[PDB]
Amino acid sequence: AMYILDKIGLNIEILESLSYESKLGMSFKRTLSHFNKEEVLKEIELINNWYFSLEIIDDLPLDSRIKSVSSAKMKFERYYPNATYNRVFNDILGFRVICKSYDEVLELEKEDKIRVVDMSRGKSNDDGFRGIHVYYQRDNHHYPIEIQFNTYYDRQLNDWLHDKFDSSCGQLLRKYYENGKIKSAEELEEV
Amino acid sequence: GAMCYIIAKRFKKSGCVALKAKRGKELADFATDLQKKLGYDIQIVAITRPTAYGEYEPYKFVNSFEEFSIEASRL
Ligand SMILES: Nc1ncnc2c1ncn2[C@@H]1O[C@H](COP(=O)(O)CP(=O)(O)OP(=O)(O)O)[C@@H](O)[C@H]1O
Ligand SMILES: C[As](C)(=O)[O-]
Ligand SMILES: [Mg+2]
Ligand SMILES: [Mg+2]
Ligand SMILES: [Mg+2]
Repeated sequence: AMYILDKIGLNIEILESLSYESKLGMSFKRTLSHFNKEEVLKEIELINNWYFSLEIIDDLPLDSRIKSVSSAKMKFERYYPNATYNRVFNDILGFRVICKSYDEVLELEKEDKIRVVDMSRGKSNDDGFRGIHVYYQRDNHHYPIEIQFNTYYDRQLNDWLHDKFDSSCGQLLRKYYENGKIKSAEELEEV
Repeated sequence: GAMCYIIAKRFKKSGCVALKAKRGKELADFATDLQKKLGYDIQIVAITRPTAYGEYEPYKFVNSFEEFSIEASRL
């Protein structure tokens, strides 16, 4: 029934089927202080293994990425102990899609299980990046699933920002891009 | 049938090693084992399409699990 989900061949049932139930016995609403790093990494190793074995992922009409246990280890060490588990380990399975407009993405707000992170006008700490990331979470004991949305216009600078980059540095690069000063990979190497 | 790409990349070092492979038990077990051997400074990830993930450019494509293991261990 949601236009954006129909366009990317997803629905709530499919998202439910791709959700991994944690066996840690701890609510993902809790901070990292309540988790054991070794237990978390062993569980994420199993989740990564599960996603590497699911053929259905390659059949869906949208792109995806299975993040590594190494990324999870760095995230744990960076955010321990005060970050909330559901905000840290929320992208093991991450889809990526080009949206026609950000307005079609905002319809996802209707789903109680979908958290919308709208960075279409920037993040709180603006560093030039632009896009909308959403996170589906079946319940407080399942790992979230991410979907990254970008327009082609934002995707182009995001790619260049990734290739080369204070937040003010990326923020200024975005201002130059919006002013027509950065139009290619050759023009990005001069500015 | 549908294929994915298993990718190896050292964090903070541009470029990756990539192998077209079939999603399944064999690939999953290979990846889990390889990740353990390579350690935590290397990421083993699975993507649908190289053109969708510019963060891994350039892609050093290989043609076997043996070559993938060797090249990943050289990152
Ligand atoms: N300044 C920037 N320039 C380009 N892309 C950026 C960006 N900030 C964020 N992104 C994109 O948005 C994604 C989500 O960002 P964050 O969650 O804040 C960091 P991350 O995902 O932990 O980085 P990682 O890709 O090294 O894991 C990134 O993976 C990247 O693709
Ligand atoms: C059986 As094999 C070549 O994935 O290690
Ligand atoms: Mg991760
Ligand atoms: Mg991070
Ligand atoms: Mg990284």
